[PDB]
Amino acid sequence: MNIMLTLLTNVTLASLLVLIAFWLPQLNAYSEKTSPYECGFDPMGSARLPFSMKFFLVAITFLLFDLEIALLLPLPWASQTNNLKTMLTMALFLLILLAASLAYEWTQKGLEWAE
Amino acid sequence: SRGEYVVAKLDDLVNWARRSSLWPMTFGLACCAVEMMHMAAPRYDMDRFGVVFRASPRQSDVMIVAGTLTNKMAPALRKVYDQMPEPRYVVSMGSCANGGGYYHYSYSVVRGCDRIVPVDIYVPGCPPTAEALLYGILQLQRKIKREKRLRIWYRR
Amino acid sequence: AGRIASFLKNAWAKEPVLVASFAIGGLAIILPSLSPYTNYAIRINRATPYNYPVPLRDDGNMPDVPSHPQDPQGPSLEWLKNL
Amino acid sequence: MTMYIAFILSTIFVIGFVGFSSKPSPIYGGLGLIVSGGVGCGIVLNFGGSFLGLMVFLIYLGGMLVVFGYTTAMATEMYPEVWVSNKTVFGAFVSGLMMEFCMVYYALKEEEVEIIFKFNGLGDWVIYDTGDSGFFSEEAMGIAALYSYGTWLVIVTGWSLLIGVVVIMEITRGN
Amino acid sequence: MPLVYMNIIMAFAIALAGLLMYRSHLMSSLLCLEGMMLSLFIMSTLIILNTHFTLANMMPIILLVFAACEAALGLSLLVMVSNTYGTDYVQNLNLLQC
Amino acid sequence: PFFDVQKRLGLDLDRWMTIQSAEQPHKIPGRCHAFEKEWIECAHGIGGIRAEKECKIEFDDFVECLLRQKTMKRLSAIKRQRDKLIKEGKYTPPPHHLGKEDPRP
Amino acid sequence: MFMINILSLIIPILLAVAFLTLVERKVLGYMQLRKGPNVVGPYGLLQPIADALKLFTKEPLRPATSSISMFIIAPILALSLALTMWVPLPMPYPLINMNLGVLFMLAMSSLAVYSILWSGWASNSKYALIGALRAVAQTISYEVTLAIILLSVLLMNGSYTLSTLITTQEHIWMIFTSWPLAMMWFISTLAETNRAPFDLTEGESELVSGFNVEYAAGPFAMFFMAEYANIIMMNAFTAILFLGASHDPHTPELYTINFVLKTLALTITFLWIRASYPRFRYDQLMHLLWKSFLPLTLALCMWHISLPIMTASIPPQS
Amino acid sequence: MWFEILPGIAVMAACLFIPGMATAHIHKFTNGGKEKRVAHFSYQWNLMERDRRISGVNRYHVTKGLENID
Amino acid sequence: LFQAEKDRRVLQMLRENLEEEAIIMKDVPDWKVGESVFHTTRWVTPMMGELYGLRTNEEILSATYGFIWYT
Ligand SMILES: CCCCCCCCCCCCCCCCC[C@@H](O)O[C@H](CO[C@H](O)CCCCCCCCCCCCCCC)COP(=O)(O)OCC[N+](C)(C)C
Ligand SMILES: CCCCCCCCCCCCCCCCC[C@@H](O)O[C@H](CO[C@H](O)CCCCCCCCCCCCCCC)COP(=O)(O)OCC[N+](C)(C)C
Ligand SMILES: CCCCCCCCCCCCCCCCC[C@@H](O)O[C@H](CO[C@H](O)CCCCCCCCCCCCCCC)COP(=O)(O)OCC[N+](C)(C)C
Ligand SMILES: CCCCCCCC/C=C\CCCCCCCC(=O)O[C@H](COC(=O)CCCCCCC/C=C/CCCCCCCC)COP(=O)(O)OCCN
Ligand SMILES: CCCCCCCCCCC1=C(C)C(=O)C(OC)=C(OC)C1=O
Ligand code: SF4
Repeated sequence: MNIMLTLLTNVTLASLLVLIAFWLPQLNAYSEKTSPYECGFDPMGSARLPFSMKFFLVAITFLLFDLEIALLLPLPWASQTNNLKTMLTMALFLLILLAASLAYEWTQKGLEWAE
Repeated sequence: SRGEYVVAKLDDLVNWARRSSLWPMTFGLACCAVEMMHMAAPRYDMDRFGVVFRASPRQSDVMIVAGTLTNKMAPALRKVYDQMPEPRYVVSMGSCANGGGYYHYSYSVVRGCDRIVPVDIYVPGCPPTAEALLYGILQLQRKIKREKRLRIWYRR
Repeated sequence: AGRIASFLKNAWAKEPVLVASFAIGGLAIILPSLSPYTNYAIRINRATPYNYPVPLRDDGNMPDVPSHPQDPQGPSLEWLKNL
Repeated sequence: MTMYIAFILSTIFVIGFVGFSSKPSPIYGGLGLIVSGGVGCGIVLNFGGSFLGLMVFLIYLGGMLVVFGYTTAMATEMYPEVWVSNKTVFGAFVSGLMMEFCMVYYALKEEEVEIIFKFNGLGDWVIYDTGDSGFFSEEAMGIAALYSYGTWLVIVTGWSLLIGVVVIMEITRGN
Repeated sequence: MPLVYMNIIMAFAIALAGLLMYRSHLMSSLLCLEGMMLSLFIMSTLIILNTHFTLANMMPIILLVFAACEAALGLSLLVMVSNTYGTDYVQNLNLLQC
Repeated sequence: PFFDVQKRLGLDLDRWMTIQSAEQPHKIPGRCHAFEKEWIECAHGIGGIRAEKECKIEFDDFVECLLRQKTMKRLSAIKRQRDKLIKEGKYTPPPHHLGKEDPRP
Repeated sequence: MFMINILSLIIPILLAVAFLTLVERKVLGYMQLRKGPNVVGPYGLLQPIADALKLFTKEPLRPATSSISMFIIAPILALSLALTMWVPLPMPYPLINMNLGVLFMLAMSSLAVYSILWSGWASNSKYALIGALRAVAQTISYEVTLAIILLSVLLMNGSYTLSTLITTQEHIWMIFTSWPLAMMWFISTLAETNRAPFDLTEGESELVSGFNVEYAAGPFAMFFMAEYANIIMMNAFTAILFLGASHDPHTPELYTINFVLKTLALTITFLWIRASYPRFRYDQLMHLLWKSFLPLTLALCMWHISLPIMTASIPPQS
Repeated sequence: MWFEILPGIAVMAACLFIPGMATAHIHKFTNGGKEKRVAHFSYQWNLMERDRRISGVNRYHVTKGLENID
Repeated sequence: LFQAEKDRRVLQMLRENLEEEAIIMKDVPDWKVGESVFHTTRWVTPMMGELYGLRTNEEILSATYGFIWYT
C-alpha cells in the first residue's frame, strides 16, 4: 500500500516536471531546428538501419549466466539447513560448472569480439 | 501597478538565471579557439563565472564563432546555430569572424559571420586576448540583464 | 617438481588474477573437509527451535524424557555457551 | 470485493500480453513484455511471493535488454511499426482487447464455463488460509530446500546450463 | 476459480496465438515464446503459493532456467539466419518444402 | 517406457517432490495435508481402476479443499440472500458484523 | 503523515543533487589549479538555482524523426526510478521496511537502464543509438559480477534485509572481512552509474553527447538529476554495505550523521576518480569484468560460502 | 582556497541529514514515541494485531501492563 | 496462550456467522443451517472467506493484505 503511493508520487512528480518544462517556456519550432543532428550536416542514411553487434556471443552467454544468479541467491537461507555437507557440496558443484563454462568460452575464443 | 512590479521582478529573476548560467557550444574554427582555451584555462577560469562548454547544440546557450568562416563551412555553422534551442546568443570573436579579417578578399571566405547568423557581441582582435574574450562575455551578460520580455508582454 | 615450478612462475608473472582465483577456489573446496568446527555449525543449525516442541504422552517407560524444561534430561546447550 | 487490486494487475498483464502478441516492432514488443513482467511481479507479491516475483522481474529485465540489443542488431526496418501504424497490428490489438473485455464481462456478470470451468469472482481474498505462525517465510524455506532436497534438480540444471553454453558456441560457429 | 487464474490462462492463450500467427520478423515469435513462459511461471507460482506446497517453490526457478536456455537457443538460430540472409524474416526460410 | 530405476535401486531421485504430504522442510504442512493423506491411504495398493470408484469420496473432499468451489457457492448464496433481505429492510446486520464489535485476544 | 515522510525524503535528495553539481565543479576546479563557480552567490552557492531556472525556462524541442512517446517516457522513468531507489535505505530506519531490500534495489537498477536505451533509440539519431548500444554492452559487462558480489558479501549478513547490516557491523566494518570484494564492488558501482572511467554512454569526447544528445532543457535536466541521485544512492548503499555505523536506538541522529559523512566521502572519492583517470574503451571494460573480476568473484563466492561453515559462524535468521 | 569548497559540502550534508532524522521523528510521533514496530514475519504481525485488539482504542502501540489484570 | 486465544476467536466467529446465517436463510425452503460441504466429519481449518464473509471491507483488507502490505 505504501509502496504504491511512493511509486505514484515519484511518477507524478516526474510527469509534472515534464509538463512544466514543456508548457512554461516559449517555443519556436521550425524544420531546421528539429532536424536530426550529425554535427554539421544531413545524415547520409537512416538511424534505423541495422547496427552490427560485435559482442553478440557474449550477449547470449549473459542470458545463461544471469540465471546462475537466480539459482545462487537463496544461498543465505540454504546455509541454515542441518545437512550442511550436502548443501555445501551442491553449492560448490554449481559454481564449479559456472567456472568451467566461462573457461570453455574463454579458451575457444568466445570472449573476443567479432572483427 | 502591482502587475508591472510582478513582471519586472520576474524579468529580473529570469535574466539573472540566464546570464548566471551561460553554456557556450564546444565550437571553434581557427587561431581564436586557442585563446578561447586559454580563457578556459586556470588563470581566467570561465567556469567560476558559470560558463561551461557543452558539446551538444541542444544543450548550449551561446555560440562563439572563434575563427575564419569559409564558404564550405557556412552551411554547417548555420545548421548548428539553428539546432540551438532558444533563447540563444551568438558572440563573434576575432577579425576573421567579425568581417573576414586578413582573408577578407579571399574567394572562399565569408566576409563576416553576420551574413550567416545574427550577432550579439563583436570581440575585436587577431586574436583577441583571453581577457578580451572574458570582457566580451561579461558584456553579453550585461546585455542579457537588460532584457524586458515580460514587461513587453504585459504592455501588449 | 621443476616443470610445475616454472609453470607457476610463468602464471604468476602473466596471470596473477587467475592464480589467485584458482588458489582461493581450491582452498574453499578442500579446507571445509578438514575443519573440526563444521560439526559445530551443523549442531548450531540443529539447535535452533524454529517450531514448537510437541510434548509426548507419558506412558511410564521414558526415563530419558524430561517432565519439565528445567529437569536434567534432554539435550543441553552448555557447549554453545562456551563456544 | 476488496479493492480488486490483483484483478487490475492481471488485466494489465493480459493487456501487455496482447501488446506484444499483436507483434509490433520488437522494441515495443519488449516494452510490453517488460510491463507484463512488472505487473506479474506485483501479482505474485500480492500473494506472498516476494522472491519469485522479484526474481522473474530481474530475469526478464536482463533478457529484454539482450533482446533490445539483438533487435537493433538484426531486427530493424526503415520504419519500425507501432500498434497504430498498421492495419493488421491494430486489428490484432483491438481484437485481443475486446476478447479480454468479453471474457471479463461474461465472467463477473454471470457464471459460465469459458473453456475449462466456471467461476463467479468474489475477489482473491476468499481462497486464503489465515495461517498464523512462524519466524520464516515458507517461500524462502521451500526455495532454499533446493540445495538439500533437490540435489537431482541442481545436477540436471547445471548440466543443462553448461551444455547450453557449448550449444550456443557450436551453433554460432558458422563455416 | 479466482478470476486471476482466468486472466493468466488467457494471457497464455494470447501468447500462444501470437506465436502461431506469424508476421515478417522471427524475433517477434521468440518474444511470444518468452511471454508463454512468463504466463506459465505466474500461473504455477500462484498455484503453489495458494496450496502452500513448500517444496515446489523451487520449480518455477527451474522453469526460468530452461526458459533462458530456450531463449539462448532461439537467439543463436536467429543470428545464423540473419547472417545467411541479412534479415530475420520467416519467408526467407522456404528452401525446404513438403 | 517407464523403467523404474528408482524403485530398483531405492534412490528417491524425484519422489520427495511428488505429493504435498511428504516431508516438507521444517515440517511445514500443506493446506490440504489431511485430505490428501486420507485419499492416498484409501487408494494405496488397490490399483487405479478401483481407486477411482471405492475412493471417490476422499478425492472429492481433497478437490473441495484444493479449489473450494462448494464453499464459495454457499457463501455467494448466503450473501445474495443477505443483500436481498437488506434491500427490502427485513433484515439488519448485527453490530459485530458492521465494525462495532468487542474485540478479543 | 506518510506522504510527509515521502516528501521529506525526496525533496532534500533533489537539493543534495543540485548542490552536488556545484561540489563537483569546485572540487574538479581545485584539482585543476582553478577555483570553479564562486561568483553566482557567495562561494557559488546560488549556481545550482541559476542552472535549474535557466534549464527549465529554455525551449524543449521534439526531433522530427523521434518517436514521441518513448522520447517523453524515458526521462520520466529515469527520474522516478532514481527517486524510488532511496525508499528502502535504513538511515537508520527505512521509509519502506522490506524483507528483500537488496534484491529489490537490484531489480530497480536493472530496470533503470531502459531509460537510457529507450531515449537513445527514440532520439532516432546515430550518436544516441551508439550510446544506447554502449549501455547494453556496459550492463552485459557488470551485471553478473555485481550480483554475485552482493551475494558473497551478504552471506555474512544472514538475509537480504538492509537494516540487518547495522546489526552485522555492530563491532567491526564488513570491509575488514571482504575488502577484495569491496574493491570489485566499488569498481562495479563506478561502471553501473556510467561514471568515469566508465562514462561510455555519454562519451562526450567520442560521441559528443551520446544517448542524451537530442535532449534539451527540462528533459535534459531530469536525466542529469537522475544520474547524480543514482551516484549518491549508490555511495550510500556502499556505505551501508561495507562501513557499518554504530546505531544507538535512543539516539538515531548519531547514526544519521555518521552515515552522511561516509556517503559524502564516497561521493568525493568518485569525484576524485573522475578528476584522475582517462576513459576506458567499452570493449576493454567488458574484458576487465569478464576476465579479471568474474574469476575472482566466483572464487570469493566459493570462499564466502565455505568460510561460515568452516568456522561455525553462520548468521541467524533463516 | 581549498576550504571554499566546504560551504557546498556543508549544504549537501544538511540536505542529506533531513531524510533519516525526519523518518525517525515521524516513526516516533506515529507509534507512541517508541520506535515503530518491525514485522518481518507472521508471528510479529500476529503480536501487532493482538496488541491492536486488546488496546481498546484500535492502536497497537497503546500498551496495557499489569494494571489491566485487576 | 496464543493457540488457545486463536481457537476461541475462530470458534466465536464461526458461531456468530452460524447464528446470522440461521436468521438470514430461514425463508429458503430446503436450506440446512450450518451444513458442511465435506463428507468427512473431522475438523476442517476455516477458509478465510468463511470467517469474514459477512463483515466490513476494512476488516477483510486487514485480514488478507494486512501483513503483506505492512512495510
Ligand atoms: C515543481 C512541481 C510543482 C509545479 C506546480 C505548477 C505546475 C504547473 C504545470 C504547468 C502549467 C503552467 C505553465 C504556464 C502557465 C500555463 C499557460 C499555458 O500552459 O496555458 C495556456 C492555455 O490556453 C488555452 O489554450 C486557452 C485558454 C482558455 C482555456 C479555457 C479553459 C476553461 C476556461 C474557462 C474560463 C472561465 C474560468 C474557468 C477556470 C475557473 C496555453 O499556453 P500557450 O500559449 O499554448 O503556451 C505558451 C506558454 N507561455 C505563453 C507561457 C510561454
Ligand atoms: C520554490 C520552488 C519554485 C520557484 C523556483 C525558483 C527558486 C527561487 C529563485 C532564487 C532567487 C535567487 C536569485 C537572486 C540572486 C541575485 C544576485 C545579485 O547579484 O543580483 C543583483 C541584483 O539582482 C537582480 O537584479 C535580480 C535578482 C532577484 C530577482 C527578483 C526576485 C524574484 C523572486 C520571486 C520568486 C517566485 C518564483 C516562481 C514561483 C512560481 C545583480 O548583480 P550581478 O550583476 O548579477 O553581479 C555582478 C557581478 N560582480 C559582482 C562580480 C561584479
Ligand atoms: C550407476 C552409474 C552411476 C554414475 C553415472 C550416473 C549418471 C548421473 C549423474 C550422477 C547420478 C545421480 C545420483 C545422485 C542423486 C542425489 C541424491 C543422493 O545422492 O543423496 C544425496 C546425497 O548427496 C550427495 O552429495 C549427492 C551429490 C553428489 C553428486 C555431485 C557430483 C556428481 C555429478 C556428476 C555428473 C553430473 C554432470 C557432470 C558434472 C561433472 C542427498 O542425500 P541427503 O542429503 O543425505 O538426505 C536427503 C533427505 N533429506 C533432504 C530429508 C535430508
Ligand atoms: C580447483 C579450483 C577450481 C575452482 C576455483 C576457480 C574459480 C574461478 C576461477 C576459474 C575461472 C575460469 C578461468 C579460465 C582460465 C582461462 C585461461 C586462458 O586461456 O587465458 C589465457 C591466459 O592464461 C594462461 O596463461 C593460460 C593458463 C595459465 C595458468 C592459469 C592458472 C592455472 C593455475 C595456477 C595456480 C594453481 C593453483 C594455485 C596454487 C599456487 C601455488 C602455491 C589467454 O589469455 P588472453 O586473455 O586471451 O590474452 C589476451 C592478451 N594476450
Ligand atoms: C575542455 C578544454 C577546453 C576546450 C575548449 C573548446 C575548444 C573548441 C575549439 C575546437 C578546437 C579544438 C577542440 C582543437 O583541439 C583545435 O586544435 C586542433 C582547434 O584548432 C584551433 C579547435 O578549434
Ligand atoms: S582573427 Fe586572427 S587569430 Fe583569430 S582565427 Fe582569424 S587569423 Fe587566426
